[PDB]
Amino acid sequence: LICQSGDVLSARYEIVDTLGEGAFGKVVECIDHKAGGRHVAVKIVKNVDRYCEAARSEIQVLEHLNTTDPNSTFRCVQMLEWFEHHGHICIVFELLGLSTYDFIKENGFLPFRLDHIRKMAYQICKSVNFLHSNKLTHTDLKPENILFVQSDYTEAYNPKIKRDERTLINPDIKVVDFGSATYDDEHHSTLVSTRHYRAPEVILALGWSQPCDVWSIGCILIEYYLGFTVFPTHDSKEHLAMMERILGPLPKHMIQKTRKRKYFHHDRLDWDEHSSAGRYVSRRCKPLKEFMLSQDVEHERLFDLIQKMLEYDPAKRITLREALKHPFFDLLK
Ligand SMILES: CCOC(=O)c1c(/C(C#N)=C\N)c2ccc(Cl)c(Cl)c2n1C
Repeated sequence: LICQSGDVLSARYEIVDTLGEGAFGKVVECIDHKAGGRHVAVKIVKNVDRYCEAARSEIQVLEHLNTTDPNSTFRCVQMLEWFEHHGHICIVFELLGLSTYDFIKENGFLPFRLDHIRKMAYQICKSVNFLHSNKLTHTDLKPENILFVQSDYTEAYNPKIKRDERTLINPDIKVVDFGSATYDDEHHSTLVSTRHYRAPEVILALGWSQPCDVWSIGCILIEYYLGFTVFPTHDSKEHLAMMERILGPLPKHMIQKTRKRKYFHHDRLDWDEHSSAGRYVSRRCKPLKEFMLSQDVEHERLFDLIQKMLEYDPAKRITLREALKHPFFDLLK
């Protein structure tokens, strides 16, 4: 019964629900018996070396970020305390609401309204830019790691789509999961990110830094806009073929540098468009701007920003400092 509902951590936190599970362990909702029964979130990490290590690294990162930004102006999740419980590192957080992934899924994969996307995108870019300004890269940006502060919603019949639709009262977010976050002068893992959000420099093992987060954010924005991924794959070569269909050919210099020679023939993707997998990619993917659902100026500007975030060469890719000035964001000011 340890670390299951009914267990009590640090003599005050009673587990009442499991909020989510990941490779690291789980996050639970607790009643805090020493603070009037108010609820908190507790991240409970497996007693397995690599997860313990990552959790210690997360704690260090959160102590740095939370000391620099004690009011979470830059929207990183607030750690309240941490402790060990039967060999498990436990990190207590402010209780947040649903992830952006869970909200989309619960809404039947309807995409977010553009005005919500603009607010969420700005907040994500502000947050991650704060990390970048502090010599950190998140490395694991995805919708499941962007959480709403309050996920309360209103429901209205939408006569366009002829279904009921949920709309957030407040779309404010925070960025979570710092267990993979890497300082500039620390060891960089070979493979980072969750596949659908993984930058091409990572796939090609060329080395990565802050730009890989910017590629991930571009992928997130597409997902918010469409309600689905443009990279429906679990294979690296296929992922690269999907990129070529959507974004155009990979740059020759990146291809020349890579040691991932299995993906290439001459200095071109080794991909048969007439194969079954080729037909799949041809059917599911198409040039980026063909995905737009409107040609109005606000949609055009969102897609201009996404295209700059999905620049292949990390040295040329837009920085979040530059992104925060993009005209997509003016209606917020
Ligand atoms: C992969 C499972 O992650 C979550 O379940 C999750 C996560 C994590 C982590 N770590 C990542 N999505 C949470 C981080 C902080 C807070 Cl306050 C909450 Cl409520 C979190 N939850 C619910």
